[PDB]
Amino acid sequence: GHPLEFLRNQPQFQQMRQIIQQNPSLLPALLQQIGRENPQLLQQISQHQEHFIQMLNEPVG
Amino acid sequence: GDSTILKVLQSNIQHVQLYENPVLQEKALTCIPVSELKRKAQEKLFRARKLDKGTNVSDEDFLLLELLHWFKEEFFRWVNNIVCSKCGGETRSRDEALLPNDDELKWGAKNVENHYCDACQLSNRFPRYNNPEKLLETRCGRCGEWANCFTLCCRALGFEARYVWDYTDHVWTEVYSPSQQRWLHCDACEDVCDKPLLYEIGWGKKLSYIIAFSKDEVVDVTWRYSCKHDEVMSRRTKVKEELLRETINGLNKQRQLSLSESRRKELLQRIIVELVEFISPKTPRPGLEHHHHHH
Ligand SMILES: [Cl-]
Ligand SMILES: [Zn+2]
Repeated sequence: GHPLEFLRNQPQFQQMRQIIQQNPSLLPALLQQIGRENPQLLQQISQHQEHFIQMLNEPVG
Repeated sequence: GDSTILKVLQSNIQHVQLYENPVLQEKALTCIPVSELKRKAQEKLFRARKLDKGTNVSDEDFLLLELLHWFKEEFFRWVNNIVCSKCGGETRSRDEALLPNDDELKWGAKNVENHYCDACQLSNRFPRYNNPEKLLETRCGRCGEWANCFTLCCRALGFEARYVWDYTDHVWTEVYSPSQQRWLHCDACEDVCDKPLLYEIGWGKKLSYIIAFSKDEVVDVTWRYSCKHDEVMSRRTKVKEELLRETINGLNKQRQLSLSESRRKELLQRIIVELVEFISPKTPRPGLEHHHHHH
């Protein structure tokens, strides 16, 4: 990926991926919370929105 | 489930249900000076609110800080070795434990320590009571007893509260702040609130799994208590992450079947906040923060 690839296999991000997949409507709220808690992560997401969205939407067991 | 970790999820899920007995809750309040705790909390909010520099609010948050303080200074005592029952003198641990007569079984003691007096040639018994009701009588122990009894008390006062189990043999509590819309770390044994890096950065603990348990939720809260996520991952060798998460997911889904739609919806909106925290590891400050001892 780009800089955000290291999120992919983190157990807490696997959890996040699962939740966003089951609850698409939480996407705006997720991005807004990221902006508050981790603005640098948001800045990275804004530069590579597709990659982030791709990662969120990859199924995990 | 034959890993010890998965066995303790089940035990702790059960145990936490104990705080929901409304008579046990009553009796807990039989012990707490709840009005004075609340009268002192109103006063700090009064003066915090004079200088609007103090934003949002904090109110039941102020109350929480009064609870932590009292528990530590008025309610509960630490045990290293108990005094001798015959001569009042010092005792010393026997490496070989005692056997829970019967009344010690009734109150959840599986372990009983032999605190021996050499002068009297006398064994003094220190039971490790697991029934929080017993602890409201004895008012003492080590951090097992402190966290167990403190979590009962929080629930008795109407705080949402988790019993928090650390795989490295410590336990504590978390309490929800509606004002700040987030969960707060609380360690009664240590008189600390909202300092989640205390264990890794203050005590230099090498953490692996920290699991929180409430009436509503089982949550892997490990990531709140670490800024060294790769290092913690290197010690998570006890179970597959897949299996741990499916087990917790299963347990949540199962246990949340008997909550409302609106409540489940709220829990989902809140979980976004935690999970964003869990991918937002913080920066240690050993040169600034009194409780920070490690880079
Ligand atoms: Cl901290
Ligand atoms: Zn003695």
